[PDB]
Amino acid sequence: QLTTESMPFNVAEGKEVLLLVHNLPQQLFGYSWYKGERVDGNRQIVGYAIGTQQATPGPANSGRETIYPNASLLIQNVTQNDTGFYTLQVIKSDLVNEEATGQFHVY
Amino acid sequence: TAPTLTVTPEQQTVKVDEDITFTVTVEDENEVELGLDDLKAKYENDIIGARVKIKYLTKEPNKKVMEVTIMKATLADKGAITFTAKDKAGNQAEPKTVTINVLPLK
Ligand SMILES: [Cl-]
Repeated sequence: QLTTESMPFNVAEGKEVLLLVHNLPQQLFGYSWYKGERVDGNRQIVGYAIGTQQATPGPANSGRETIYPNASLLIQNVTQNDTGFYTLQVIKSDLVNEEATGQFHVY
Repeated sequence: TAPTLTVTPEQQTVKVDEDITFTVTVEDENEVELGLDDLKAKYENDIIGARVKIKYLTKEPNKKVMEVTIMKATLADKGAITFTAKDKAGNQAEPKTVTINVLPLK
């Protein structure tokens, strides 16, 4: 159900890409974006907390990535190393988690 | 009747850079609500950042078993987390708390 869409899926080097989220769950606790196909705290790009309505960077934040309350992720001035897979984990109010992975290609 | 709330281990002592695990179990004759307010408050960003892992071993409407793992302990993880449990009829269970102590690596 939970899905992510890369807009655009093909990004020119130095442009912007917005990873949209669609089937967001009903009651939510927070979102977290991870570089790669796995949820790993050492690869956490950024985190959003529903309660604090605040965004906290992670070890894999280069300052260009920004998360939003709609769970969408914006990467500006994209580099070649930004290409690949990205994993989104949505933590619900039940503390049960939903995961969705997206990707985009930098040319 | 009243819901049954049990937490294991009730108290534990770990060292720095070690994982802390405890399990919360609640069951009753009707749908139970596990009180996560204190757990959420202590480790909000840690839950969101995958540093604290929440694993529901059982998620039945009237029986919930939840395993909490705090990875790579710091001295700030020394503390207490309280859990509550009530059924739909409002019959509350006696709250139980987890005590965690972290020791320096020396
Ligand atoms: Cl939608």
